[PDB]
Amino acid sequence: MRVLLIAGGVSPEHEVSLLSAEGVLRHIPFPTDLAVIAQDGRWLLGEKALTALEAKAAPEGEHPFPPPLSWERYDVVFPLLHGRFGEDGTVQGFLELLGKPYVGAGVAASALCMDKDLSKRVLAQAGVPVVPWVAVRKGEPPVVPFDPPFFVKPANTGSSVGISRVERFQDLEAALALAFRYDEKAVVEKALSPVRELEVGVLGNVFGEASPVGEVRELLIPAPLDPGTQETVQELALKAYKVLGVRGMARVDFFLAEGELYLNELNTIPGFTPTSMYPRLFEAGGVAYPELLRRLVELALT
Amino acid sequence: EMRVLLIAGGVSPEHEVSLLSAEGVLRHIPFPTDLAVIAQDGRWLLGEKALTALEAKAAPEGEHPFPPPLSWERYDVVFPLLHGRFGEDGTVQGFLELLGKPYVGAGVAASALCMDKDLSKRVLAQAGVPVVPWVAVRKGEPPVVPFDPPFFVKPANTGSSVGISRVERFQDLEAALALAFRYDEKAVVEKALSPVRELEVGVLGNVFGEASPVGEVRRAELLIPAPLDPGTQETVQELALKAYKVLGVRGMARVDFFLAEGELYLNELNTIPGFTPTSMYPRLFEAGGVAYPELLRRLVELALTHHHHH
Repeated sequence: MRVLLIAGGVSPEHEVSLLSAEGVLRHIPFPTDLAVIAQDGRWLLGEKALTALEAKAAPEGEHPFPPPLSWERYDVVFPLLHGRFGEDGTVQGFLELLGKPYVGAGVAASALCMDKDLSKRVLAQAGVPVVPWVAVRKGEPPVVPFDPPFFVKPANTGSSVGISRVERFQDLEAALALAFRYDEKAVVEKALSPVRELEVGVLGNVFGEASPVGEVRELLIPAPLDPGTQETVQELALKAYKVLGVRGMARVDFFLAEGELYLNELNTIPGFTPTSMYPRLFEAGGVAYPELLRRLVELALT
Repeated sequence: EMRVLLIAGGVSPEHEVSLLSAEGVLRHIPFPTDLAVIAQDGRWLLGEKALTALEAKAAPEGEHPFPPPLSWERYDVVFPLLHGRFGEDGTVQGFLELLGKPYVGAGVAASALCMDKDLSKRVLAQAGVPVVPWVAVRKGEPPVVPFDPPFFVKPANTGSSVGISRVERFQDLEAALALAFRYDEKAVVEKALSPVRELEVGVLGNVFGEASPVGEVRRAELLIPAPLDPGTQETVQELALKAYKVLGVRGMARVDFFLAEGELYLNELNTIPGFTPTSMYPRLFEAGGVAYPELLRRLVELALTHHHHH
């Protein structure tokens, strides 16, 4: 059972992608070689990939995509890439055409969870509560039916680049301009204030099991929630996970404001440093970090 | 100095339809176009082997396993003329995104979404677009259907009418809910309408597209334009554009509608429709003042406008 791990990436989260790879390699129970996508698109293989990892960065690669990798040697690919060209279904489509079982969500689930607009429409239709939002498409002036403060975001960029907290309606045009530099579609979310940020991990194919609830202030595991709020968070995570058809894993971020929950975002490739939120959430749930990785590889083969 | 790579064939059950559309596109496309054929075994046929395959109308075996050893740098646009799974579902689109190669048609998210009968209905219903009542049934979770038979049972990501069965009584649901799970881990159970008129509309453009006249299906007769009350024609077109806009489709789509008696329902969006010179989507825009060569030209130009200027 040979496992391929892909890390790095062209996204602004290339640095944290290599840090997550360093953690998986140490504790993954399977033989695992490392391949790295440098920040210029070209890949690094072999010991050249290990060289990029021990340096925590890789600004330039050697082989253009697709690389001369021996895909038949591996049974599972672990795409540990964050954001565009990682969590958006492009890599997953290349792997589906390779015929390789891989860790994480499929093409549809990755692309949908990546789109902050289309994911909310699916969830809102399935009864899952989400933050009030409106999509704005480039060239089309916006109709925002709610008052500031807003969050203006590119719908498919991720990595929090191009996001604007908008306090005045007159600042909206400049916020959409900044977002449209990264995507053709933008979202305008009602900023909840004050608000608590809750995160929960899911593990499984479609029908998943929820981790304990965490809270971001440091990370409080378990979060100090009343027992009814805690169950509803885990219930809404598993429901969204099911409706969207996520496979492998997801970190489901929620907002809690005035006793009301709002699903914010599903992250299909969360941080995976032994100190990141997703693996620590399942630690407190009784799933050891190496055991978490075995479950991820085994779920790919099913 | 523009050159197009046309990919056709595919592993999906629509393999022969894809080749039939490639011949039609190759005959009239106004660009130097090289043809690549995906065989039914997933292996690629390149060069004159691809053209030879186009004459047999069926390439079950291929020579090169994925990825094909093509010189991607000699192609400015890829035209994925593949139908169904591993063609319309976003996989090939995502590979072409990673290549930095402009391509015709819907992107990754729109292709995966429009192919999922369950998820596209959820987005369209959330937008107000009318859809036939349905329920998703996943492998294991027992079937909880909120309505009574008759109901069609489909795979959620079916290429074209593979594993679909009309169910007149609930006793036959389990057998129907097993021919569908041979092709997809998720199924849909839609309320069967009777009687139904099938209406189809072509859309062209990136996100904000233009609609063709509406046609009707009854081999199969294509009534262009469809014998419809005048408000019903403009509603079907506006309902195709809004759906096109919400899903963020690029390049093209053939939006199919149901008409029971007076009740209008959007059925499914087809991001890579059939493209023989006589298929509905070319015939639709043919009646709209867009000749088949001009239709192909704008499709190629719409791919270049998005990748280089958007």
